[PDB]
Amino acid sequence: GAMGSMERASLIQKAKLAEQAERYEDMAAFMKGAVEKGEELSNEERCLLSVAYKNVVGGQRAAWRVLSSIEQKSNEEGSEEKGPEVREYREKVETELQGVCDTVLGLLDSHLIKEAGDAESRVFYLKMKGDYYRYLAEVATGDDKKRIIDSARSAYQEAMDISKKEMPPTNPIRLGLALNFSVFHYEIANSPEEAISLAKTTFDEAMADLHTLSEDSYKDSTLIMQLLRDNLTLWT
Amino acid sequence: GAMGSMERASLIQKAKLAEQAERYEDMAAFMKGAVEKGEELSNEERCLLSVAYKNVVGGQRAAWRVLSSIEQKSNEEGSEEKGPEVREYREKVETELQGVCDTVLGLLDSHLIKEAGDAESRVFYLKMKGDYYRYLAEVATGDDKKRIIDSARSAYQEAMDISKKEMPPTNPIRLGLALNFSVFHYEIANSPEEAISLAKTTFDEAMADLHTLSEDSYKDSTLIMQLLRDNLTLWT
Amino acid sequence: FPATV
Amino acid sequence: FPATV
Ligand SMILES: *SCCNC(=O)C(C)(C)Oc1ccc(Cl)cc1
Ligand SMILES: *SCCNC(=O)C(C)(C)Oc1ccc(Cl)cc1
Ligand SMILES: CC(C)Oc1ccc(Cl)c2cc(C(=N)N)sc12
Ligand SMILES: CC(C)Oc1ccc(Cl)c2cc(C(=N)N)sc12
Ligand SMILES: [Mg+2]
Ligand SMILES: [Mg+2]
Ligand SMILES: [Mg+2]
Ligand SMILES: [Mg+2]
Ligand SMILES: [Mg+2]
Ligand SMILES: [Mg+2]
Repeated sequence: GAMGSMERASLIQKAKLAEQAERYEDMAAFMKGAVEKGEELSNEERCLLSVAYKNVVGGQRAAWRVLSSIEQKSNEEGSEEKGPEVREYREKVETELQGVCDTVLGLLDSHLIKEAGDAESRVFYLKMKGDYYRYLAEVATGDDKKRIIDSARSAYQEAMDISKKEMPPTNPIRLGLALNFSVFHYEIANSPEEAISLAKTTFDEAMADLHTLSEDSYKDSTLIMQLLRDNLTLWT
Repeated sequence: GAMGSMERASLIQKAKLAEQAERYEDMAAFMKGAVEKGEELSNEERCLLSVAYKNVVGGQRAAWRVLSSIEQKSNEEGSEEKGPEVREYREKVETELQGVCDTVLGLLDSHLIKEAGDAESRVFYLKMKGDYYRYLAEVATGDDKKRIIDSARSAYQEAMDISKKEMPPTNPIRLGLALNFSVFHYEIANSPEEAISLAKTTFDEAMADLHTLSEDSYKDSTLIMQLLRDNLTLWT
Repeated sequence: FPATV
Repeated sequence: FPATV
């Protein structure tokens, strides 16, 4: 581990600086180093880990989609053969993306999830596990595609089960989990009805719990509720 | 060279794909590999090389500025000591930036400039040499700072001398060189009057030559002329 | 693309 | 920051 010689607190501090500088690859490397110290993460540190890798893999996904579109257009009838290069470069980006997903899943398995006992930590990490298997599923085509999809589903389902027992319906982690599992249903599992039902029920149950919240909690929860509504509008 | 086994044409093709995917680090790596084939570059290939490295180093410069600002605020009176981490991380980004600049200057010196005989190639490469020494000058503080600044000045001056003899006043390379040398004067050499004079004279001489141009050339030239005017407005 | 967090 | 190309 190239961060092995850096203090945990210094890694966290530099992750925050890297975020301010929009240096998300550095931020992810610092947070990987922090996780590898072996101590549990705080709520804020979980956010730093998630933001870093979400931005890294999000950029990879966007690039993969551009390249995969070009590759598709080059395979249609009437397109001029341009050689192996588009496929090769799409594969290069894909392999890098898969490497990042493997890294995140590795941190979750060794050993974040097994030490996470509170709902706010355990649901967060299980949601992340679902997310990174979902990103692997977006690019998968081989013998293990169904197993990858099922690994995402299983992680999301365990997170959902805990969140419904242990968190109020407005908790932002519970809401974000439902948002993302709904997207999984729609985009990965070919289950648009489940996606829509989950988004609607999540939204409605959150609405009915807003009255219990402070102004600041209300702002946090309604922000994610609007994302649920946005997706419902896209899908209906 | 990690690109040594890839065909030149494949590297150029992948640089174009990387640009479409906004993967500028990859684009720069592909173009470095193409340059290292040893053949001269075409006009379009020079644009690909420049765009790739301009985007890579531009992101590094933006991050360095964020970090250097934080470092400055942490050294003012009344600021709480937070340890070596801000300086360390600013230095990390700075060293990476310097590495990219060294790489570009290395490609120019080995051997792009010495084989560039036409004004459109030679002025372009000398402008790039000025630009990458200017980026080194932005972060320099040591014994060699004056020599770095003078290396930028010398490259820009040679490019200017050729451009004035060999290119019309509306040529976009001539205009872009003048734009950037003017910025060098203002930001690096502490010569705001020279910066303003150069931008104004460049703009006026281009204006007087627009009548010779086609509609498409007119669009290209007036685009850069507006950048000169924008800088003049900032500075006056 | 749909929203995720 | 000023414009450069
Ligand atoms: S934990 C990252 C900081 N939080 C956020 O960026 C927003 C999107 C505002 O809130 C959430 C992020 C992630 C989850 Cl699981 C829930 C809310
Ligand atoms: S060569 C890169 C493609 N050209 C451009 O992006 C713009 C900025 C439109 O034109 C110029 C770039 C660089 C120079 Cl030196 C001159 C024009
Ligand atoms: C986007 C906000 C409202 O979501 C958060 C909630 C709570 C914490 Cl502690 C935190 C730390 C964060 C970061 N460095 N990006 S974001 C964030
Ligand atoms: C921004 C435009 C107007 O400037 C150019 C002029 C000429 C060529 Cl050949 C070229 C190739 C380019 C690229 N792949 N970015 S840009 C560019
Ligand atoms: Mg430590
Ligand atoms: Mg593959
Ligand atoms: Mg259910
Ligand atoms: Mg070749
Ligand atoms: Mg230094
Ligand atoms: Mg002069």
